[PDB]
Amino acid sequence: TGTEIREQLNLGGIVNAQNAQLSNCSDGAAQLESCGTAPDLKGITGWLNTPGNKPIDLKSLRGKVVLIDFWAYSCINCQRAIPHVVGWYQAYKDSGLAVIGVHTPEYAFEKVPGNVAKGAANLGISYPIALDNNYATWTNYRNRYWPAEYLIDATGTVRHIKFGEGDYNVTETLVRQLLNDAKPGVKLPQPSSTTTPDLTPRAALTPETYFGVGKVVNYGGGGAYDEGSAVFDYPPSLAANSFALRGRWALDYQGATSDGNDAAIKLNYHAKDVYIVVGGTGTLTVVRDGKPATLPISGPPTTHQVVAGYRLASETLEVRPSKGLQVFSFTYG
Amino acid sequence: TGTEIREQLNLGGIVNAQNAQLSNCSDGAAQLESCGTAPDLKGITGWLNTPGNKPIDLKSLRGKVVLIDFWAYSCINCQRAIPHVVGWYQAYKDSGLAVIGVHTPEYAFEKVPGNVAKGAANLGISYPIALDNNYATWTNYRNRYWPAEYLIDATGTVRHIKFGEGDYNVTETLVRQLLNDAKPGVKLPQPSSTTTPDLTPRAALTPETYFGVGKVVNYGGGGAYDEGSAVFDYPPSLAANSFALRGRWALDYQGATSDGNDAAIKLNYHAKDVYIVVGGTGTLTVVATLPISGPPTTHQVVAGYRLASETLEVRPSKGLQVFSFTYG
Repeated sequence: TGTEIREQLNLGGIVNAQNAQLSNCSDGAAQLESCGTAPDLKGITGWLNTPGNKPIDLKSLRGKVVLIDFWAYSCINCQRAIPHVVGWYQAYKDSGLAVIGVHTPEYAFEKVPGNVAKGAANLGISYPIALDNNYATWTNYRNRYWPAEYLIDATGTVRHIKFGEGDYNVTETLVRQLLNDAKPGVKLPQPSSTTTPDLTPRAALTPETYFGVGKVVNYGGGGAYDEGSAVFDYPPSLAANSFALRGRWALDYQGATSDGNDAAIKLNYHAKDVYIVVGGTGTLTVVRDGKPATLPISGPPTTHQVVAGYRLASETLEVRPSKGLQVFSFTYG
Repeated sequence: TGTEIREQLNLGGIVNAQNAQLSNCSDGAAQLESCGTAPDLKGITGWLNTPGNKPIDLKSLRGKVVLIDFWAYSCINCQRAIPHVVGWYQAYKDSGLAVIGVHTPEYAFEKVPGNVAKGAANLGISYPIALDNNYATWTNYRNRYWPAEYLIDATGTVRHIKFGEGDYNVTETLVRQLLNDAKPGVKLPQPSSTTTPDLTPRAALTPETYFGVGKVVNYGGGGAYDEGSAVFDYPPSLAANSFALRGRWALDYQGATSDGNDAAIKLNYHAKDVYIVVGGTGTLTVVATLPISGPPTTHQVVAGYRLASETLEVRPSKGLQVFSFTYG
């Protein structure tokens, strides 16, 4: 619980000497604001896309505009947003913009450097990536969500903080301004938003559907939802925007593992697109509106799309994962 | 942590069969949305401003447009919001608007119907008040913030959900539409916003400053801040948007009770106005004297010319229980 002025930053964690002024910025403001020296990138466990994979200290980037992009490679929101950041990096890197993709993992499998690499590569990320496997940077920045952005001017001052997915032109407008502030008279190409479509969904999709025992919020099958292995069935009626389980499942704090050959997930969802975050090796059989699809699942746990709909609508879904597949979440678009 | 699309609802609690569709609305949309039958007002512990303080059942308000307004009387955001709500109610109660002020206490003292009644009166609230002392309605509605608003149409369907303070015209515009859908051709006065100013601060004030042990986030004093009594002193340097203690204090989950005669609080804030939420009887001295008595509530300790980074100190007499600093 809390109180809130609309458009206010709802900052995570606690204030320290480094990040005490962040709250002087509001959330995704259209004009530059001033909210303190950027906090250190603390406790980064590893770096990609830098020479020798050596760290970057923010102070080495004074004189440059710095964009801090919090992301996780299996987050569908981040996947939708990152082509914009890529866009910006490619348009402005030679004009004074530096970008650091702070990868703070949502799931334990996102801690694996190799998996982050493959993710960044799928997304065409060539800017420095800081692996924040211990949330040290996330905490120090008082972040609360994926995606999130902190825009730092040539002075090392945070001027713009944006939580959540969307409003790219607002941020890019400010990026262009700060690049001029750093180098007055700088000539910039047309905005990257010219050739990068905004594919942000209407913000009324089914909320992120966690299967983890400590994050689940829309398990609608009744009975307990505790960690360990048990047998489940679908309830007489499943609520909207909710899931139920059938067959035997092993639950834990990462997600729900298929522990039998009859295992199934029923999902009522409100979205255009639906993704499952699943790991392991095996087969996903998905049934929607009497139409079945079969997806081979293997390698790095990530998002696999299971519905490519025509519009935002309420629908029902069934997914049948072969034994040993581990389901982390449903996410939406 | 969690993932977010901008302007999505950040609903609290969990999904039950009564509120499952709430996430089908976004946060404060300018167009009418459709996100399910309004959930029951459940576990309401008492009622004010109804006949005989009897309960109101939402199903008996079908045919009317119904604004559910979550508030707490010591919440300064809510105090700024309520005159807009009061304004809507005065303007539209005879055109089909019902207004239910669900009072969910932010603190233990806000559980006292007396204290609530007193707060409502200072805010000129004449509409029904549902006392949500066990957070059952807050929960059933999956709310997360004071203030919050859920707008229900005459068929019982939530059509608008708005978290946080501001954008009054957006909501009122939808209220007017829903009144027309409930009673086509209905004639309405000019928007209440015409004569009720929007005094919403820039959304970059110092974050609400809790003193309760469980909710503190900006104690910049260093050292322990746990339950019990102890002696304190101002740290060598105080971080911005933070507070520091001095003298003796008893620290519970509700707040920081002033013990010794020499107790003081230093605060670096970023705001135009600063208010303290303090209980107990005695004297509050700010660096000016302000006598503190009766229902624990907000007291204004700073009324500034403009939004400023500044510092203040308050010296509360023994006994005074400080719950928070809030801002404007």
